[PDB]
Amino acid sequence: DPELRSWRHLVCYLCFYGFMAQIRPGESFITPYLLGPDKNFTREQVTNEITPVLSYSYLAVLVPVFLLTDYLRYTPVLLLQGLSFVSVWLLLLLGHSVAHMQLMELFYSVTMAARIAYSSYIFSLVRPARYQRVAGYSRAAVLLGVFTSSVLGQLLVTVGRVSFSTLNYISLAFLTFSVVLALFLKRPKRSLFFNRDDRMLRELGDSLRRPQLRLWSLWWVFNSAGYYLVVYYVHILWNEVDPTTNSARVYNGAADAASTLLGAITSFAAGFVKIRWARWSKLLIAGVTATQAGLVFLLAHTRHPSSIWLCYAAFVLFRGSYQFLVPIATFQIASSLSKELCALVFGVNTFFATIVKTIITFIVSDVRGLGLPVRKQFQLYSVYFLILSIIYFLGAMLDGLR
Ligand SMILES: Nc1ncnc2c1ncn2[C@@H]1O[C@@H]2COP(=O)(O)O[C@H]3[C@@H](O)[C@H](n4cnc5c(N)ncnc54)O[C@@H]3COP(=O)(O)O[C@H]2[C@H]1O
Ligand SMILES: Nc1ncnc2c1ncn2[C@@H]1O[C@@H]2COP(=O)(O)O[C@H]3[C@@H](O)[C@H](n4cnc5c(N)ncnc54)O[C@@H]3COP(=O)(O)O[C@H]2[C@H]1O
Repeated sequence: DPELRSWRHLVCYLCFYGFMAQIRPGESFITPYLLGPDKNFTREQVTNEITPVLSYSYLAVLVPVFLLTDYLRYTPVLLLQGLSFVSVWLLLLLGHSVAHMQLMELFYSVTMAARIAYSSYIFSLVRPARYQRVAGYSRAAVLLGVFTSSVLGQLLVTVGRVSFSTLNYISLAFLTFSVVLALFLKRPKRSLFFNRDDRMLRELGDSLRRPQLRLWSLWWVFNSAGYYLVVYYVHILWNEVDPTTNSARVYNGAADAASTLLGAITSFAAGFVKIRWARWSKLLIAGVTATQAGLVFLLAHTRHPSSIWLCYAAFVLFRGSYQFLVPIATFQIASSLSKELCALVFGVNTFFATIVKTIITFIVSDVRGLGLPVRKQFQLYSVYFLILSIIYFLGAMLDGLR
């Protein structure tokens, strides 16, 4: 039966690749592996030389991987994302120098640029009458797969007492299997821009006059340029708060699973907020950004190794508060946008957020710029979120006055 094969062999394989491609158990523990006894990097060498090229190359590969995903019909970039995740874990386990780890974060930004591959693959594959059910099953498989990767990464180092190098070998076994699964993915017969089955500047300029598309895209290019700077460097900060060498009380996987679990809760709890709290939208940003300005300052202030579990809660609540706004951000941006225009508005919001993130990494974090340590960067990121929270708060009172 063609309808029965379309669910028992294609949707069940879409969700299985959506589950298995997220399984990287040693992904939360990359930075304790770099700063551990195995690779033996200095904390001033990961913060200022290895991690700022995670933002440099992400600016370099965002425009190619956005165009090569639509031109190659979304499957070989899903194969390239698996083949770049292998090259990350190969350079983790075979590279010893800093240029190998700057090449490791080069390929890690190709995987970050190809996160747009899988969610836009389900759109061009599935018929639009059955798309929202398959995409609902597919996003519920990458949500379970991201959560159970960090749980499996946490249960091996803590319950199993597995070393970090043996964890990255288990993570290589789950990643070459994700390359094999990406070869058997059904290629879609259409795409969004270059391969269409069978104006956009006119539809953009009309929708650019919307008060919520201009507000929440200016949130996207400044708050996500500061959200993605904390999540690059909070694993270097936890190696300054509690610089342990146990590899069993590291707990970076439980903080990346609780930020997925709570982040899915606030993502779901923001579904009732996308339409109701839509006019009070500059005050809703300013309430969350000031919460993000205090949680980053709480990360920047905590220095005792006994208080490391305050730094885990100050990051789960940080990612849980950012994931309260995305739901509201993507709804108000993509409310009256065409789907071909929605992929380009989010394609330039993610690009201009990378433009800002490249500016702040070169000034604050890079050794060719200033080269601040990771505790002094987080004081600068806290004052970045504070002078951003008062801009939307003054905007909530300038428009609240009228
Ligand atoms: N409309 C929405 N409703 C509820 N939650 C939302 C949401 N949009 C984003 N989130 C949450 O924000 C996180 C990062 O979003 P970002 O768009 O910057 O980076 C995204 C984006 O580049 C891409 N992506 C996700 N969904 C997409 C979609 N429907 N269409 C195109 N690209 C998508 O994957 C990355 C991470 O997605 P992931 O969900 O694992 O992680 C997402 C998700 O948990
Ligand atoms: N992180 C992201 N990066 C770039 N673009 C993004 C994005 N998240 C959503 N978009 C785009 O915004 C459109 C409307 O988002 P909405 O949140 O209202 O309704 C969304 C949202 O509730 C949900 N959703 C989308 N991405 C999600 C994610 N990463 N995690 C959980 N739910 C997601 O699917 C619904 C329709 O998605 P669809 O693609 O057909 O249409 C989506 C999608 O193309």
